[PDB]
Amino acid sequence: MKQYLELMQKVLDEGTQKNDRTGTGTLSIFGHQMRFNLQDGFPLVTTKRCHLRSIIHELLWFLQGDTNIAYLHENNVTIWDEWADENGDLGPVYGKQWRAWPTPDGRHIDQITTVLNQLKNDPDSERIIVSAWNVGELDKMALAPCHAFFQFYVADGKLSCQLYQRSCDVFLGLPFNIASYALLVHMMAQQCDLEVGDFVWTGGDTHLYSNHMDQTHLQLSREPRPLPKLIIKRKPESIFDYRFEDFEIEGYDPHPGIKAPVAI
Amino acid sequence: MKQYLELMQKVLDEGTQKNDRTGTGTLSIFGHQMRFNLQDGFPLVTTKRCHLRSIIHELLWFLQGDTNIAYLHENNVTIWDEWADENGDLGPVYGKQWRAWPTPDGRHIDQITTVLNQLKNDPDSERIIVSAWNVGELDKMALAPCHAFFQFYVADGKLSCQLYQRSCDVFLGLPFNIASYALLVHMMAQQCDLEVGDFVWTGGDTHLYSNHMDQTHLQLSREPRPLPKLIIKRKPESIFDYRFEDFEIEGYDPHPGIKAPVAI
Repeated sequence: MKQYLELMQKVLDEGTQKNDRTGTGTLSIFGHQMRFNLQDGFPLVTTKRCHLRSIIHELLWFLQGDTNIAYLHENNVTIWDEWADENGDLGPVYGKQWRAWPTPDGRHIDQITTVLNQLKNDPDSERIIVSAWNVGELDKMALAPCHAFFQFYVADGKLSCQLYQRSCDVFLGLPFNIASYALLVHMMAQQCDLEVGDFVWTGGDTHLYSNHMDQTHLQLSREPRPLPKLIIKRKPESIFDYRFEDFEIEGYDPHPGIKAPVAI
Repeated sequence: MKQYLELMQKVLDEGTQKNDRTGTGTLSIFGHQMRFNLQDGFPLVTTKRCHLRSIIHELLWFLQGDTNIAYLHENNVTIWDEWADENGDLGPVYGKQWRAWPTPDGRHIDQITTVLNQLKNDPDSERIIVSAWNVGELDKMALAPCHAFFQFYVADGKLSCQLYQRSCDVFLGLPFNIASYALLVHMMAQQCDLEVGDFVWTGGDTHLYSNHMDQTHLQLSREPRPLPKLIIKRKPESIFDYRFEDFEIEGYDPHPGIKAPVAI
């Protein structure tokens, strides 16, 4: 996608040499923002092939407030395995905060529903926010939220959304995060009878790994293909009743996939 | 400041007509980002006169974890009065979360100190974050955090910081928020023996009030003056030992102030 390749280039161009926690070197820039008009098309990167499958399951999984990888395993989705404990437990990660942020006073707050209420009964609110940064549980999480914070905005029957992503691997993860949230907004909107607006992506520490250079050049040499079109084949009674099959992407003709090993 | 006037213009140019909670109309855009190189100079808007005084006290006040306006009153600072209850109580706002975010398990987390530790013993971290968005206490706050979330970043002995501001009044508040955080980073940095990097400002719902149009045009017609220079006249033993007098701004020659009444 144009915006993506631009980021790629910029980090190549301005990234400074930081080392990641593993010791693997990065090329990082701090602070970036990019907008995607959802009506323009579904932002799935085409300059390299990407697989929605595991993206969809994960989203559905977050929405259930599940933190164990059982559901993912049932569908043979293993992106969380690397982190899970002996029982498939990840700790109070995403799903948990989204749906049951715990209060000191004994409550479990469901921010997803809160948000839905706001969108329906107060679209003009400046606080339609969902946060996964629960300071008290950080220590129990397998990993701290990367996309830790998001806000919705309504204007002219168009729902928009800004995500704050504190840490980013431009090559491996970005693409996936973009599609994931864009998917969320489509569902959200369907459920509120609003048309999709923009998806704004904001990053903190945005980087490329030193061992992803060729693949970067390689990808940087390709030309973006037209964006595909997401189709929701059905309208559930709630945001929690979506099924893997309600989604279907049409018009996606990406260039070949590109593998990027990682260190350990 | 150049970046500021640009924002101003843009909202004039692209803001769509949203109504605020009071019913006062706004011109709003969603999602904006702007960077200020702190070495370039202290970002206090010059195209209109601004008073640091109350900005400094407030910052010092947040750092103490105080939520009552007594300290502010001692110094005749009344920007919080509009919100305070019969006793000067604001609820678990900013100061409280920064210094004593409460856990469900009975702890009070001091994110300011946590952050300082990270900056000193792990500058490469991608999670040097402070959040004031405590979902559980939102309901007890006089108002929900506007600048709800910030992240620090270290690279080449330069500390940088990104603030996520969910809601913004470009005219009245922005200027003040910019100086406030920039001040924070200077102190933070002094305390860590780092040089100041950038201050990145990210907004969600960014707006101008309909009754601030003339003043906007008025301000938009001025030409930015050179940025002043902040001077910290001393180095305390801690981030909590700063005094109102340690600060001094030099070289500030702003154009005349501009008043902007507000509705109720």
